[PDB]
Amino acid sequence: SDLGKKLLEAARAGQDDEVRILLANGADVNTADETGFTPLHLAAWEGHLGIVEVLLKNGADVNANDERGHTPLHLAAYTGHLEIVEVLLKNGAGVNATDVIGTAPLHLAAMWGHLEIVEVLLKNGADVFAQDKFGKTPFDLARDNGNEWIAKLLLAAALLEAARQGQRDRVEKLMANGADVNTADETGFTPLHLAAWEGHLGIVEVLLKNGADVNANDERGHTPLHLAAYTGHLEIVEVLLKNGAGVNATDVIGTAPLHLAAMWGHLEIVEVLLKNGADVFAQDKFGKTPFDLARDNGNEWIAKLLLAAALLEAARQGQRDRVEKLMANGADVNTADETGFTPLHLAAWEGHLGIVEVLLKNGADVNANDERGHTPLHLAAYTGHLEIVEVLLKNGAGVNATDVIGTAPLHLAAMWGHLEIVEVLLKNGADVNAQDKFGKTPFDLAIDNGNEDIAEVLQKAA
Repeated sequence: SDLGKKLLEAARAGQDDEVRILLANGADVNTADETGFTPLHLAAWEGHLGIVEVLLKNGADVNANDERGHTPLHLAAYTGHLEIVEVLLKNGAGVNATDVIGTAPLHLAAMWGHLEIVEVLLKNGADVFAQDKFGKTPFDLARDNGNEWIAKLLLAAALLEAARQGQRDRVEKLMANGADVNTADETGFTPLHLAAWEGHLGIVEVLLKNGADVNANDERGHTPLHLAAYTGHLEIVEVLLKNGAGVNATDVIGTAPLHLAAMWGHLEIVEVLLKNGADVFAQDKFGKTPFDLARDNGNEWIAKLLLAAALLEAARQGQRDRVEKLMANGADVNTADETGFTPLHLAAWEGHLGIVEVLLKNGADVNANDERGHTPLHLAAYTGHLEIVEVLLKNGAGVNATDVIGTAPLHLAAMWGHLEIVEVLLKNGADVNAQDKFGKTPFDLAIDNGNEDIAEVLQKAA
């Protein structure tokens, strides 16, 4: 067609008026020459933006193919016409269309070093892994042609996507070629963020061996450990912790990994976070603790566990207010750690008289035994806390309780030179003749430790 021929050349020559006159005269907007080039092809190749937009407004096929599989987007990517690339994509151009050789627009922008075009193509979903007929990726071409900044950009985008998808072999080869293991997307997520979010234990391990920053923050302050505590990946939480992950990292909302674990019902992850130093008392902007979030979400099994851990620590530490506030929240007064120590055990050992009274006032077991038979009175007699010894005895403490070795409170008081406690125990019915499993009486122990005055008292009482 002569009209079509006139239109093709009018578009190739940048004659904006001629194009409009010819379209008004019925010229086929999608005419093709001997090799399949349409007016939109030629306008994109020659960089005539106005015509590109006119042809599209008149029904030009944005993805028209020449005989070799080139689209208008291929040609704009080749010639470096950023604005035409942007307009073509707006109108539905195939960002990943491949020619007969498997070449995509991203290959061409990387091959010829069009940085801004590479960035726009990636933003529009360009496939960084696309290989042409010869197995070349856009990165390979960038490197082959010495476009080193674009090559690193392609490595970064690839590593972020490979990490998210769990493609170990890809991740390894990307870092072998110099991929930045600590790159980030627009949100601030690093490859480690994405592997932990998606639950790829193998990738997390490989990333960390290659120097991944375990405490990378995103825009909102989220750490990889935050994400693993959110998603519930126990082993990943463990691996992150072993590699220096911060147990109490905080985000803009004030939430720590323990907040996330407790909110999303990850009991095992709460236990691991506690065992690794998680702060049960931390608070977020809304003014809530990990315990508060667990109770609201119906996880009493987690709420109680947080109360248990907090009570033992606060009882040991001597923090009376926390104890009283934890009792008001329903903390188990008789909870025990792995050794069997209750809050009362730990308050007596440390000499925290006030706390002893509170715990007893709230139903604490005055004769609770640890795994070895030590009662709270045993520990008070050991450390020499006269007031605590008297409070315990007043509350029904067993003055002659024997541990697994047959040791009684009087043995310990005599062995460690607490005369005033000896007299108190004797006054409360302590058995001066009790022998431990080695045949030792309190008298005998006082002698072995050079406590003359106590030995004299114990002898007369016999």
